[PDB]
Amino acid sequence: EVHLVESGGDLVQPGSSLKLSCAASGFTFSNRWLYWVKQAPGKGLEWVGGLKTKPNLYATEYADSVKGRFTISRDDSKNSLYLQMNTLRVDDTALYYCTSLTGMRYFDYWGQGTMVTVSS
Amino acid sequence: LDVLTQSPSASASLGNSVKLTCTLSSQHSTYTIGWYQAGHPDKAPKYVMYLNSDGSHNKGDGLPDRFSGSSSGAHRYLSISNIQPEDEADYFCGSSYSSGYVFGSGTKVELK
Amino acid sequence: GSKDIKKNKNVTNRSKGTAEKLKPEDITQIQPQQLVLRLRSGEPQTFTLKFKRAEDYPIDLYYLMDLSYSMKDDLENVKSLGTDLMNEMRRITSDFRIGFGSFVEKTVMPYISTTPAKLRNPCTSEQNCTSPFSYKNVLSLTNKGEVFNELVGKQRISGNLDSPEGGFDAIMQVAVCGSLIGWRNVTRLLVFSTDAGFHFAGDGKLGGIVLPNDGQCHLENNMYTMSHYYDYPSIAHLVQKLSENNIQTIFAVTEEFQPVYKELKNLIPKSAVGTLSANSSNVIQLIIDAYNSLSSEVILENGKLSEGVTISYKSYCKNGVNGTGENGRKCSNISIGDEVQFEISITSNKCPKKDSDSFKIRPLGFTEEVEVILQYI
Amino acid sequence: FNLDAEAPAVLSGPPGSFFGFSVEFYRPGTDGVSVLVGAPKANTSQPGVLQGGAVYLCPWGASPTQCTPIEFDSKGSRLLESSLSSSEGEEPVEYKSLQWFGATVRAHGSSILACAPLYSWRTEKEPLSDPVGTCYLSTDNFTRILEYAPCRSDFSWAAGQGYCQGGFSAEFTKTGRVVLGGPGSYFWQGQILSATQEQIAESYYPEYLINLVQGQLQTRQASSIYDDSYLGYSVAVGEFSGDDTEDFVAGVPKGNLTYGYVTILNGSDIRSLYNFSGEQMASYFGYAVAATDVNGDGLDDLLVGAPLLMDRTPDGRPQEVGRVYVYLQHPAGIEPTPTLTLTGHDEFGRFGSSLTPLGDLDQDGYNDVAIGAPFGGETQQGVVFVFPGGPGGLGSKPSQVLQPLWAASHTPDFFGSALRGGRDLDGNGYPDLIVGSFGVDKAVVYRGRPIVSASASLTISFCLNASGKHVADSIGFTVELQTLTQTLLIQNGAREDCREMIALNFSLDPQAPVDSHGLRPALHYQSKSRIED
Ligand SMILES: *[C@@H]1O[C@H](CO)[C@@H](O[C@@H]2O[C@H](CO)[C@@H](O[C@@H]3O[C@H](CO[C@H]4O[C@H](CO[C@H]5O[C@H](CO)[C@@H](O)[C@H](O)[C@@H]5O)[C@@H](O)[C@H](O[C@H]5O[C@H](CO)[C@@H](O)[C@H](O)[C@@H]5O)[C@@H]4O)[C@@H](O)[C@H](O[C@H]4O[C@H](CO)[C@@H](O)[C@H](O)[C@@H]4O)[C@@H]3O)[C@H](O)[C@H]2NC(C)=O)[C@H](O)[C@H]1NC(C)=O
Ligand SMILES: *[C@@H]1O[C@H](CO)[C@@H](O[C@@H]2O[C@H](CO)[C@@H](O[C@@H]3O[C@H](CO)[C@@H](O)[C@H](O[C@H]4O[C@H](CO)[C@@H](O)[C@H](O)[C@@H]4O)[C@@H]3O)[C@H](O)[C@H]2NC(C)=O)[C@H](O)[C@H]1NC(C)=O
Ligand SMILES: *[C@@H]1O[C@H](CO)[C@@H](O[C@@H]2O[C@H](CO)[C@@H](O[C@@H]3O[C@H](CO)[C@@H](O)[C@H](O)[C@@H]3O)[C@H](O)[C@H]2NC(C)=O)[C@H](O)[C@H]1NC(C)=O
Ligand SMILES: *[C@@H]1O[C@H](CO)[C@@H](O[C@@H]2O[C@H](CO)[C@@H](O[C@@H]3O[C@H](CO)[C@@H](O)[C@H](O)[C@@H]3O)[C@H](O)[C@H]2NC(C)=O)[C@H](O)[C@H]1NC(C)=O
Ligand SMILES: *[C@@H]1O[C@H](CO)[C@@H](O[C@@H]2O[C@H](CO)[C@@H](O[C@@H]3O[C@H](CO)[C@@H](O)[C@H](O)[C@@H]3O)[C@H](O)[C@H]2NC(C)=O)[C@H](O)[C@H]1NC(C)=O
Ligand SMILES: *[C@@H]1O[C@H](CO)[C@@H](O[C@@H]2O[C@H](CO)[C@@H](O[C@@H]3O[C@H](CO)[C@@H](O)[C@H](O)[C@@H]3O)[C@H](O)[C@H]2NC(C)=O)[C@H](O)[C@H]1NC(C)=O
Ligand SMILES: *[C@@H]1O[C@H](CO)[C@@H](O[C@@H]2O[C@H](CO)[C@@H](O)[C@H](O)[C@H]2NC(C)=O)[C@H](O)[C@H]1NC(C)=O
Ligand SMILES: *[C@@H]1O[C@H](CO)[C@@H](O[C@@H]2O[C@H](CO)[C@@H](O)[C@H](O)[C@H]2NC(C)=O)[C@H](O)[C@H]1NC(C)=O
Ligand SMILES: *[C@@H]1O[C@H](CO)[C@@H](O[C@@H]2O[C@H](CO)[C@@H](O)[C@H](O)[C@H]2NC(C)=O)[C@H](O)[C@H]1NC(C)=O
Ligand SMILES: *[C@@H]1O[C@H](CO)[C@@H](O[C@@H]2O[C@H](CO)[C@@H](O)[C@H](O)[C@H]2NC(C)=O)[C@H](O)[C@H]1NC(C)=O
Ligand SMILES: *[C@@H]1O[C@H](CO)[C@@H](O)[C@H](O)[C@H]1NC(C)=O
Ligand SMILES: [Ca+2]
Ligand SMILES: [Ca+2]
Ligand SMILES: [Ca+2]
Ligand SMILES: [Ca+2]
Ligand SMILES: [Ca+2]
Ligand SMILES: [Ca+2]
Ligand SMILES: [Ca+2]
Repeated sequence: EVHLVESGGDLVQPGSSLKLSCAASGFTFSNRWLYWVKQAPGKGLEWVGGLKTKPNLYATEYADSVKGRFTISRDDSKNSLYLQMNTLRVDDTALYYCTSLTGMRYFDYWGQGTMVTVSS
Repeated sequence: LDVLTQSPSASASLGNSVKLTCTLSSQHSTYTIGWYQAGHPDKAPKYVMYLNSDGSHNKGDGLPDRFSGSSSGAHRYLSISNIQPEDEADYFCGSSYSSGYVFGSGTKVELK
Repeated sequence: GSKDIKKNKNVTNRSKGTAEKLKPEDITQIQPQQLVLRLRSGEPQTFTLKFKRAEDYPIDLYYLMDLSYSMKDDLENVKSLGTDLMNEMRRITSDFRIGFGSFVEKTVMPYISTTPAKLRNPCTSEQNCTSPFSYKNVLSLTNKGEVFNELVGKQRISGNLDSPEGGFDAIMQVAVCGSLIGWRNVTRLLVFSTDAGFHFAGDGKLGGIVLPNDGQCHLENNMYTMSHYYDYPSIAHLVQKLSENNIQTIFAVTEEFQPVYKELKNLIPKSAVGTLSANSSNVIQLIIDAYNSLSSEVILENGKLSEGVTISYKSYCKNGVNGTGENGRKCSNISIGDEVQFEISITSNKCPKKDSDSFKIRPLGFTEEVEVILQYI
Repeated sequence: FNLDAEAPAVLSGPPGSFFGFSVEFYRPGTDGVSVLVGAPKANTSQPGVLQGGAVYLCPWGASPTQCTPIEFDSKGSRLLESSLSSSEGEEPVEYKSLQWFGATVRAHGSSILACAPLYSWRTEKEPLSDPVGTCYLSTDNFTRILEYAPCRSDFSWAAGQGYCQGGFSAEFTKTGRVVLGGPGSYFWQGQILSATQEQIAESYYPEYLINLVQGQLQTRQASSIYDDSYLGYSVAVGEFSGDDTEDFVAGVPKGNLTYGYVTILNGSDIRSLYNFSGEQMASYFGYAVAATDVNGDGLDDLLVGAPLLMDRTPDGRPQEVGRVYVYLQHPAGIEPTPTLTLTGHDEFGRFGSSLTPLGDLDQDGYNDVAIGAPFGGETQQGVVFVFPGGPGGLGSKPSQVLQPLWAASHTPDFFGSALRGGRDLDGNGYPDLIVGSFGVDKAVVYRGRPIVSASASLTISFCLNASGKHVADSIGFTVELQTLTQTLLIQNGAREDCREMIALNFSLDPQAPVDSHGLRPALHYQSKSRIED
């Protein structure tokens, strides 16, 4: 129960663009803020960005490593979250995890992230 | 912005205790943090606990009660009481702030 | 100035035997019952009264008990006071009567857990507590000691949320309910038995209760109704109502709470404190030691003086010990059949619009008085 | 003296609502200026909520002084997600019925904080009835309204924060930081609990009832020997540390073996700086607290109320006659013992249930103070006493006594149970005062009159010279020589005015014209109204 499932991980050249998708199930997706967290292939976690719900005007947040390059979007009718990635660097190689904040600002649920392999 | 400082490694004999530390920025010494356990082979992180400035904590739904937390000014601690083989992991500190989230560099816990 | 002693009926002789035991109205302990004083400008006028502790003045005892769960083993030991205390008091007086009532707390949202489960049983599910109540008058004062054992032996313990308990609006009802409690014109003893601190006025504000206690009887079917409507009394309102209704309080309280009740004793006049055993197993000797402390001291009250009038006291006691000022109201070590003297000085600073007024000087804990009538020259 | 007591403006709310339980000034300034009044027991247009409480906006300058309720909240009680998902049927998570909303009202600039200290909830895990607090914070003139419920947490029963009653007391600091008291945390130890309006706004996550205000200050839990203390029964703010950031005064009326104490907590941290302790056991020391500079030394002086205090009469009878304790701040610190004490004269009157600064009411150079006695006066309706500022601290005897103009009734009025002063409603340049009187469902507004300073002399001729702060250009005087009697207009900017032809005696003319605001001037103290040769 309470699953998150990432899709769209692939091997791509630098300077390209890629679309990552996440599907939620077993909880009311329109009542949680959802978030992206990367982990490069031998390194600690890094927060990528996130996206609030309708009462918070669907406001969206991004790390300075990611601002202007990536964009996050939501479809509460599809229980689904998206990351659009543009002008990819070799630094963008990671597992990308999809996750949810609680009111006490901890990540309660995590998916099992898609590998992105930005390489020539 | 918020900086979270962790030591790269900690260790104890099977059945002894371990204490991890995460230190907040001095501007942010009263902030509440989450603890994650995440070292299990290529698996996603797991929420362990959240921990307040005053030392108050709340554990995740499945956590073995060996885990407990405490605070001292800017420092935050995770204590594991009697290390099992299943406690061998990376542990990540993490803090929400006005415009995002930040994670500590992680601590590996090792049996010896 | 001049004075005239009008009544002057003598204090009792030491009683000769059982052949004609006196009524509590026939026993006399204070010497001049009425006198008239002619006051003249700034001239001080002095008179003297004698006091003599009577041999066998009757007792009424009301036992007021905290029935929160920690008093469960206390209640199991308290079942037998209605014969054991009747026996140990039979050397103390010919006439003794006993009564019982019980308290917990105000039945409103901060002081009680208000879920449907905790309204039915205030305790953990293995503890069979009855639902909470503010006060019960279980047994109005009686000489039938086995009726105390019967009714007290069939009470059931209750429970509560916050540590200090709602005992002060149970003390107020015991003082002001008079003929419902059954009090005579005798020595009125109230035993207040508990293992916690007291709620007092201003604690009602957390429950949205803002009307002060009016200090009037609100019993229906022996239950205190309206505990949800009036705040707890202040100590200053209990000081008034206990003193006005002749009630002498024994705080029979556990070893932990001695330092609060030892100061409540300093505020509430003619009251005493004992160290209660965890299971109230020492109750009979606690009450008797406290009664000997309450009974062997006199304090002189007076009614309100009119404008520009002044009063002062000197006291002469056993073994040559004396006192003056506000300590001149007191006297101590008064043994059974023993005698005491006071000298009292009235003074004026004015000539009031009326030629006279009068006021009573009286021992706290008794209905006996001297009336002083003032004539202004 | 200076407050217009013969015809104050009276506001009235619904019968049996407790209108006037808490009062305040809103937008004090040249425009938009209004009175806010709380009504804890009022009915409300919320689905299924009984006596939820209300707050009323009462705009100033409208001659009938009408009042309209503000919808901070407009929803019913929320429902348990499991229950609305279940064949067993729906149940509430919340108990908004009888919550006492509007029992505390505060404002700072365009922001308003209104609190419901008898709110309670079922914790979403297990059946509980926990009286946590709630407040609603309005920002930018009702542009946004935010629920702030800082004790509503995963620490949910009487042993944690479950009985906290946050917003039982509240303040705003000079920068606009929200400060709350909750007397019930950790088995009634109590708590102080503070956040900025920017943190309260950044925290907003309305789908979560347990939520984090990241960076919030709060006082820790202590050992069980501190239980039943009631910290935060009352709060006030002033600068006491010697830094730029105001420090929280808080009342602990049951602390210290029931003697009671008051604590000053520092701003920036929340650590304790000074402690003062009550004179007598179960005198309610810390029922009220206030901080203002009453001697004009530049430093905030502390005031504390103990409404239940006893003394005994010169006769020897005891009486309940409350006491107010004053502690001047020196540049070296605050003394641990009172520099002055004021005591009431009516038995059960409860002098010191209410304290407010008045600002400088009479523009004398020194801040005055109003003190309430909710059961004082010859028929126990209640009283308010104005005590003057001066170089030694407050005067020991009041410069004015305010009392109800309406007759007594079947239940108490509680007049003077709530006070707010030291802002200016009509804009005449003198402070004004609001008095609450919730037992009759009323609030009363008293206005500072303009003050004239005057002088005259005999010169056998006689001369007159008068002037005053914010007074009109021509001042109406009337004069008697002892006979000859005259009425004169003396210009406020003049050096002197004089007449050719014993004693000379003068007054402001009683029938002179009423000023632009609707008031008449008061003649100042001293000022020698009679001269004799
Ligand atoms: C104005 O008046 C008030 C009183 O009215 C006065 O305040 C009291 O002041 C005293 C003295 O400062 C306080 O008592 C001290 O409290 C200290 C804190 O106690 C709590 O925290 C302790 C430390 O653990 C927490 O904090 C550390 C931070 O470093 C953190 O790592 C931990 O994870 C944790 O978060 C803790 O040990 C302590 O434990 C007690 O309470 C818990 C319940 O919370 C209980 O389970 C324990 O059994 C125990 O009773 C508590 O949790 C404390 O550190 C300090 O310790 C001293 O005394 C002990 C002996 O008693 C010594 O062994 C030790 O070496 C220290 O000397 C001490 O107990 C008291 O709490 C205040 N009361 C309040 C706030 O209500 C103000 O100071 C006055 N202001 C003035 C005078 O200006
Ligand atoms: C800050 O917020 C407060 C609260 O909303 C606000 O006070 C209110 O302002 C409105 C708008 O001026 C007032 O509404 C008026 O109500 C009276 C009757 O009580 C009407 O007669 C007024 O009619 C005028 O405005 C109408 C607008 O539809 C016109 O159609 C009409 O022809 C008139 O021009 C008007 O509706 C309301 O009474 C006050 N409430 C109180 C109690 O003050 C305040 O104005 C805001 N301040 C800002 C925005 O800075
Ligand atoms: C109420 O409290 C009192 C005092 O705490 C209890 O008194 C105690 O009674 C017990 C009996 O259960 C006594 O124990 C016995 O002592 C003898 C002699 O030492 C020993 O041979 C027995 O094996 C037994 O242990 C005990 O001495 C006595 N005193 C205390 C303080 O323990 C009393 O039992 C409690 N209950 C009631 C209903 O009174
Ligand atoms: C305290 O007050 C009492 C009462 O006023 C004082 O008693 C007085 O004691 C003196 C000395 O004994 C008495 O004078 C003599 O008394 C004996 C009998 O005690 C008598 O035989 C002598 O002829 C002579 O009267 C005095 O009368 C007595 N007064 C009274 C009214 O009892 C006592 O001295 C005072 N002590 C203190 C504390 O100063
Ligand atoms: C909020 O609304 C409630 C409910 O309408 C009001 O309570 C109601 O108060 C009235 C008038 O006193 C009650 O009616 C009276 O009943 C008594 C007998 O109980 C009778 O003697 C009178 O003839 C009379 O009609 C009524 O029962 C009561 N209803 C409820 C549901 O409590 C309340 O006054 C309102 N409060 C505010 C602040 O407006
Ligand atoms: C009320 O709380 C404030 C904030 O904690 C107190 O001011 C604080 O005072 C300490 C000690 O002076 C300051 O520590 C500083 O450390 C830096 C180096 O990191 C040093 O250069 C400074 O000279 C000082 O030692 C702390 O920064 C300062 N915090 C603030 C916000 O100013 C204040 O002392 C407390 N109230 C009082 C006066 O007791
Ligand atoms: C708690 O005590 C009460 C009172 O004894 C119990 O209720 C009584 O139960 C007995 C035996 O079933 C009946 O004969 C009485 O008529 C009942 N009286 C009442 C109070 O209704 C109750 O059953 C007990 N509960 C527990 C937890 O044992
Ligand atoms: C106890 O004493 C009081 C006071 O003397 C008695 O109350 C008075 O009783 C008489 C006769 O009924 C009345 O005329 C007075 O008006 C009463 N005064 C008071 C104080 O109310 C009371 O009757 C006596 N009771 C007993 C048991 O003797
Ligand atoms: C709590 O209150 C008691 C009583 O006022 C305080 O004890 C007093 O201490 C002061 C200063 O030493 C003395 O002047 C008083 O005479 C003492 N009174 C009593 C009754 O002993 C006690 O210090 C207070 N504790 C706190 C909170 O400071
Ligand atoms: C100047 O003095 C006279 C004498 O006091 C005042 O006239 C009386 O004032 C008193 C008090 O206001 C009134 O009760 C009398 O009715 C007045 N009439 C007299 C003469 O007895 C007069 O008001 C004073 N006026 C000025 C200008 O100061
Ligand atoms: C009473 O008098 C006796 C001597 O007869 C003395 O031992 C005892 O202490 C006195 N009691 C007091 C002080 O009341
Ligand atoms: Ca108890
Ligand atoms: Ca017991
Ligand atoms: Ca209780
Ligand atoms: Ca400061
Ligand atoms: Ca000052
Ligand atoms: Ca002034
Ligand atoms: Ca004004």
